[PDB]
Amino acid sequence: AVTILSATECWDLLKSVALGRIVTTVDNTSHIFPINFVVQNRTVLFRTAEGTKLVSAAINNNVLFEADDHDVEQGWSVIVRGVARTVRDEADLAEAQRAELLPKTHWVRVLPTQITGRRFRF
Amino acid sequence: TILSATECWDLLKSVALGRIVTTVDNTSHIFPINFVVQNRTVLFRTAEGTKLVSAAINNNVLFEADDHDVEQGWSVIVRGVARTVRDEADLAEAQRAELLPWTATAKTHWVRVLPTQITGRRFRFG
Ligand SMILES: Cc1cc2nc3c(=O)[nH]c(=O)nc-3n(C[C@H](O)[C@H](O)[C@H](O)COP(=O)(O)OP(=O)(O)OC[C@H]3O[C@@H](n4cnc5c(N)ncnc54)[C@H](O)[C@@H]3O)c2cc1C
Ligand SMILES: Cc1cc2nc3c(=O)[nH]c(=O)nc-3n(C[C@H](O)[C@H](O)[C@H](O)COP(=O)(O)OP(=O)(O)OC[C@H]3O[C@@H](n4cnc5c(N)ncnc54)[C@H](O)[C@@H]3O)c2cc1C
Ligand SMILES: [Cl-]
Repeated sequence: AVTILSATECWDLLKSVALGRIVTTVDNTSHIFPINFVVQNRTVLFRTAEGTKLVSAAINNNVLFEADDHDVEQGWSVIVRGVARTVRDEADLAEAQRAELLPKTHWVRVLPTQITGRRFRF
Repeated sequence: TILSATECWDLLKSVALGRIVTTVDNTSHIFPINFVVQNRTVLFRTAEGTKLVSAAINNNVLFEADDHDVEQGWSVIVRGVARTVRDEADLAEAQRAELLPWTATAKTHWVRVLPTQITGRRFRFG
């Protein structure tokens, strides 16, 4: 049947889950970084630890974001292609502070150039 | 906290959903897959005519799976090669696997991620 998901459904499915992965890529070598994230107005907000390779690999680079969930009947997944941008604006920073993330430190947003979703049938 | 190999391979057995990550010329793709662990290998089934087939099989792939509660979480990353199951012993082991069933296609295409490296981390959020 139909398994392609729409944008409004993709962004809300991402909010049902607290854990996703950043995927960075250089030439033919890629890295994956599990992150705790929240969705804010079609952006993927997460917080990054200083001096870690996630900061260097992602910030101001093209990245992949992925999150998924499943039950015994069906599963879904959402992929965001975009760019990781440091939260550096006053209004950007105030919005990031309203985020109910899991319990100095830098905020980062994945700004989407495309978002896609699939549902998988078991 | 860095995790040993024996913790990673067991932690992988605690969850049924992981992701294959394939890479070609500065552009990655990611494929969520239902999987089980069999003798330090990552077993999964592939749907025919799918892009996962062309992208992962016989190429170097990343495999990742994770989990978390309110306090802490973990993740495991496997670097290896995806190879199809082409052997009566391998085939017999793959058919005992506790994998989620899907659809009326009795078409089977067993693939294993043969690990070249496995690593794991524990994370706290503090
Ligand atoms: C459940 C969970 C949630 C996390 N949430 C966040 C978050 O919200 N924000 C954040 O900034 N970071 C988070 N992390 C950490 C992040 O995913 C990476 O572990 C980290 O960015 C790696 O930085 P590093 O400099 O220590 O890597 P390095 O030490 O330079 O990495 C060396 C090698 O270790 C391996 N490795 C590194 N990290 C992992 C990993 N997580 N799992 C498996 N192998 C790994 C890779 O093979 C890598 O090549 C989380 C990790 C986990 C497990
Ligand atoms: C929960 C879950 C479990 C799955 N388990 C398995 C499994 O065990 N075995 C298996 O063979 N397949 C599994 N799949 C499907 C697997 O991800 C497909 O191989 C993948 O969708 C690519 O198939 P395709 O050739 O039709 O994609 P294409 O048509 O080649 O993809 C075109 C574009 O669609 C987008 N896209 C593709 N797949 C996804 C996705 N999953 N989420 C978001 N965007 C996507 C990408 O942007 C991609 O560039 C699962 C999917 C989900 C959601
Ligand atoms: Cl400015």
